[PDB]
Amino acid sequence: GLTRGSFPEGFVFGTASAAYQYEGAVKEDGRGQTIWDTFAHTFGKITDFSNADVAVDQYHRFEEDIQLMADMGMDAYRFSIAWSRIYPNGVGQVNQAGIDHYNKLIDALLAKGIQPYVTLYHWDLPQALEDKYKGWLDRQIVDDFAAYAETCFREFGDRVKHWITLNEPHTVAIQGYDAGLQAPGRCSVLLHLYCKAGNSGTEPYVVAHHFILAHAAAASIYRTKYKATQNGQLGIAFDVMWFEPMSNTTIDIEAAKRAQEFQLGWFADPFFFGDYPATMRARVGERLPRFTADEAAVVKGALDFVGINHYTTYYTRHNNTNIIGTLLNNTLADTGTVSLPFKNGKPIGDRANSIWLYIVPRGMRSLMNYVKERYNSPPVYITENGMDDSNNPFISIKDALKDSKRIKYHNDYLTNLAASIKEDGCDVRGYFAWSLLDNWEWAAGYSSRFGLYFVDYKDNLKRYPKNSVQWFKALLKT
Ligand SMILES: CCCCCCCCS[C@@H]1O[C@H](CO)[C@@H](O)[C@H](O)[C@H]1O
Repeated sequence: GLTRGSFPEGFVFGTASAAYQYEGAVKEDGRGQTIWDTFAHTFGKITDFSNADVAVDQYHRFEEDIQLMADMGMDAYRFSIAWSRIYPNGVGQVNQAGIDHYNKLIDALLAKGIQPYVTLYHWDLPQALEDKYKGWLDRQIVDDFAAYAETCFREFGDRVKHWITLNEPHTVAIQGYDAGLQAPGRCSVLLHLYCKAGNSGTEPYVVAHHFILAHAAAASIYRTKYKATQNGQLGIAFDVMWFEPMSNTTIDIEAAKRAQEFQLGWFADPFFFGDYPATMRARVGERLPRFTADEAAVVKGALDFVGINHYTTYYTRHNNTNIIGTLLNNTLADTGTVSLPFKNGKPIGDRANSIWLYIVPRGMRSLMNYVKERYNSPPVYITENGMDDSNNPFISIKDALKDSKRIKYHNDYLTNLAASIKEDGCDVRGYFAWSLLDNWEWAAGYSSRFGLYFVDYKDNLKRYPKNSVQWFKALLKT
């Protein structure tokens, strides 16, 4: 089947992780509290009552884990820097122990020939910024993020050449501020009674605006002060479901395109064209912030590459409604669409463990072509792709390792990826599996197993290779 030869010369293969999901050591070496420490320690927020205080303890076990990557022949590792290990209070006194830790990790990776692809922000805002000004809701976050980013460029950018400023700003905006299902857990209480505060109709657009400005601010610093000498690149990882029309009719075809504009375009149109999608301006109206001319000029062009986190594809239909006033405004209603993995009662594909994750390999190819055509063939990295098993206490570890479904998932998505590059002309530069190890899946806690390696939570976090480890090792052989 697939080999390295199925992909362009120099194509980069890796696994991906995130600090809060992997590291543990939440109180160690000066680390500041984050909005996810607060959220994980709040009743009702995590489905299995768990937390990531220890997680899979990668803070102490990264060398063991790096050898696991090297065992497969991985080229690269995507990981995040916990902001609160560098500035425990978000701004102010740098925490030297945080710098020293990430230097050891970066050096250990490079010692093994594995390139670091580093995410600056993977959701773990210092609680001090949430406390001071409600974090992403305030324009101050722009300057504060840019300063944190600058410290990372200054400390690590002699060795780190691939930066992802933000991970999934769309997920954060919607899950954090419309549904209130992720930190800081804000929403319109009239829509979801579990929330303490928020406004599903307004806050997501404010947060998204600030994310875009925050990236632009970091990128401006990078280009002006670091890029010439360091010779690296900056991008973002966008969460992107592919959307197929629920019917092959012009109304639903327009609906699927619209749902795409509201998901990827919300962020990517500003970065390529200097403004939000016209459909968002039309439908969200005054609730959607406006860029100034000077802001547009710093935002347009601020990506060196587009990271795509892609798992699944849904059907999308047009939706007509007649909302009962401002009170019930929400992002989904604003799109004028509804998207579901079901058509005429039939699911779009087999499903992984996650209730949202449908297995639809063709959507990888369809998305790569959409990005090519809409954005004039920018460089793309698949910054996340993978699937999860359940955490099943009724089966042996040995049986837990037989992840044949995961193998078929990667095989089929990568086959479609290879085709988009070779047949379709898409400029895809690399691919990162979610994830290296089983880990703490946010509000799903330890109920979801995404790892190439199985982690025994009952035996001091012992790592065992699932069948997919051998499969990747064989794929990556030279
Ligand atoms: C891509 C569109 C799918 C929509 C919503 C689900 C978003 C996935 S969150 C994303 O993927 C991993 C696996 O879920 C997380 O654990 C990572 O930390 C995070 O980066």
